[PDB]
Amino acid sequence: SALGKLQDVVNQNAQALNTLVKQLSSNFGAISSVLNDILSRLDPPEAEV
Amino acid sequence: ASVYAWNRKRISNCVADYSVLYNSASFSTFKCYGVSPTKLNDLCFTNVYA
Amino acid sequence: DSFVIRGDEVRQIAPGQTGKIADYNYKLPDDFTGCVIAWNSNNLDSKVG
Repeated sequence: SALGKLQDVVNQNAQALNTLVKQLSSNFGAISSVLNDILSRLDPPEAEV
Repeated sequence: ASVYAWNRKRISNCVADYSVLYNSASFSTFKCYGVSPTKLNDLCFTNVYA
Repeated sequence: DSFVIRGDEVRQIAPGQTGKIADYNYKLPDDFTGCVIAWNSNNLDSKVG
């Protein structure tokens, strides 16, 4: 744990990137989190929503 | 069947042409909810029930 | 835009509708602005024969 100050910065940046990548898996109230599924399932008036 | 004893039929292992359902004018209401009616020929399904 | 249709087909003169005269007779855009006007004309546009 001698080099914990640099490893803390590395871990924080990697964890922020991992959280940002993980947020793509959330649908945020939509029917799916995948854009291709919405674009292949729905007409543009409701796929827009 | 009556609505209290509504009949559930499994649909599996078939290729389905929904365009004869869209292009027929015999249906007074043809309303789809989680999917567009015209995209039904472009998708694959399981657990289809009538 | 004036035309004559059935009584159940007046729901298809709207943006974002799926239907028969919407696809092959008269289509409204999704960004349509304006007013649709409909009234019954069984006394004028109908004959007993």
